Amino acid sequence: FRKFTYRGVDLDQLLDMSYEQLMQLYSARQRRRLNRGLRRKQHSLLKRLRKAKKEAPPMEKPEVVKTHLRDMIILPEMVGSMVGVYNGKTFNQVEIKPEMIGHYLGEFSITYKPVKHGRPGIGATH
Amino acid sequence: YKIPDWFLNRQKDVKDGKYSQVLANGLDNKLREDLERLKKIRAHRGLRHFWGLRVRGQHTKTTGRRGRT
Amino acid sequence: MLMPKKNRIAIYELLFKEGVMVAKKDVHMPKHPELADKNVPNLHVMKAMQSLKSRGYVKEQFAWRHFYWYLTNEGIQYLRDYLHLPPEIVPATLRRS
Amino acid sequence: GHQQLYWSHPRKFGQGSRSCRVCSNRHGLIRKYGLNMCRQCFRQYAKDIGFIKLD
Amino acid sequence: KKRKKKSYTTPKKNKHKRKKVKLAVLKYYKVDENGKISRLRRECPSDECGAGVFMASHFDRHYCGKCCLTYCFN
RNA sequence: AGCGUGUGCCUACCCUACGCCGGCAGGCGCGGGUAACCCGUUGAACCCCAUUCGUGAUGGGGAUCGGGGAUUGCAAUUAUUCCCCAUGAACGAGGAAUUCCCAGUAAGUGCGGGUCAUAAGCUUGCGUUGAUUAAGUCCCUGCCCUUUGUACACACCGCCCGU
RNA sequence: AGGAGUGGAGCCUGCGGCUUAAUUUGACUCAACACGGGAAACCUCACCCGGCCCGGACACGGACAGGAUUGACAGAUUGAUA
Repeated sequence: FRKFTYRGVDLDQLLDMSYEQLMQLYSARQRRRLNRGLRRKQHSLLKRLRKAKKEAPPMEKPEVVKTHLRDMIILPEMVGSMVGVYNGKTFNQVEIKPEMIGHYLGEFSITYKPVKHGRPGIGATH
Repeated sequence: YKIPDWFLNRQKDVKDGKYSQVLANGLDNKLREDLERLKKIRAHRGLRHFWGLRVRGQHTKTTGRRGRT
Repeated sequence: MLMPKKNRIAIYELLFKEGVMVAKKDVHMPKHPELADKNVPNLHVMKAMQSLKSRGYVKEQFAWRHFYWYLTNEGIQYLRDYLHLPPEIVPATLRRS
Repeated sequence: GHQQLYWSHPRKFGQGSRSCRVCSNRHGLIRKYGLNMCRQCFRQYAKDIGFIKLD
Repeated sequence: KKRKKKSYTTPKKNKHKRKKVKLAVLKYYKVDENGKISRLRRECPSDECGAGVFMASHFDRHYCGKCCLTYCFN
């Protein structure tokens, strides 16, 4: 019937243009930091991605990674690599589709441990 | 009929761009189903929307104190 | 860690010329504009300060995020002996005290 | 020597960039008229700078 | 402020130190039945670095200076 | 109109006048100002209306839920920055208990600094409108004084009696 | 005698706790509670998590000139220059 959609633009059409065009012509926001420019020499991160994908099982999603930096969007050939959830030092294995990768914050789970809470009073007043 | 693509609330967004504003909640349902998607994907902003905690910059010091559960 | 001998000689000569050198402990600045061009980082200032503190050949005074050394006669003697400088080297200007 | 680990995030837009010119205090700094003073130090050297309590 | 019980991890971690070198023998081989000099110096076109700088021995690699020159036999 | 701030060597890190780009945050240029030299004659709050609100839950109103925005500067994440587009919680003078108020005072609002890389419900000053009210008292709350009592003097959070 | 805030609606600093990587460092009143000029995006919180160090002067004293490497490039990092 239809085909995959991502903010109005199509999947093969994602893969059509270049990375720079993908970022300049993307939807609102997420481009300004690299519009000003994210510094070069990003080759080591790409090589870590290559190593993780090689270590990843075939016909399977790439394994958890220990990255703390907010991701970006490139051609859909590789966007979808699993990025773990920072709890305090771990990276939870949660199925994050490439539509949520590169968005706000890498913690796709809770950030804090809630405290046990009693009735109003006693534990609410001195 | 000469109304610009800046004065209206269905401009291009996630999934596919929305077009045509129809009567009643013809797109309000469309703009609540994206909220449903946000809750169904288990996102921090989405789960905070589900829990009843406003996200656009709202602090919480007295909200949720009258008629809370 | 490998504190240079050439930088030490330059620093010693600069101190010997007048009697003070631009000393700060801030690390956000790698090299002071006067301290630049000669590979002089913050740690070099720190090491020189502590070595002269233990040596005692100059007396240290700290005031308003700045340091000041009191170049003594023993300091001049040790500086000559360890730098092997000629004996007629001494800050001895008289004009406009 | 600590240059390959520090300077990892430039510090020129926050309260860490401005410090008291006497005690390296980053709390309660006065930046009016380029004073770069903290309240305690400013009142300590208030008469020396030129300000006098008369109003 | 005090010890936070950090002495069980990295049990007195040692400062980085790869090898402890007295003399170089395998890198010096000028025996050609005549005693003449034999070298393998290779340098990048520049002024800061020349033939004086030493070389890391490898089966195919030429570590020269700080420019990170990569020139391999494929 | 008023107080008054503004071109910076630790740093493009200022106020910006004028024309271009757009309903919009913002970018371009020539620059004026190191200042009673420019912003600035500092053109907001207000008083008007021979046309349009009418006792709602709403054009007296805000998470007007979610999407369009972005700053010559580390990434605005329960995102303290942001110009655009209806809905709604709630309130009919706020039963106890009561701050603070002597004339340009209370109140009525806006501006400027400290905040500040953008950031004011805070705070610190400033003009901007002008009051029925008070020329009094110890009723309350305190505090001070005098006389008085004290077995208190660590001074009533004292001392001390008995089981 | 009058002009206003609340047990009358949303927002701003501090307590009974953060069994996560986490406030502990002030007040039982005026004279604590838009106060430490406290509007921490990270930088100021060291506080809380492998938080690069010898960069713990001691010439302590001794073998030895190698006493040693605070550098970046790879299963020498699943955290670009750790």
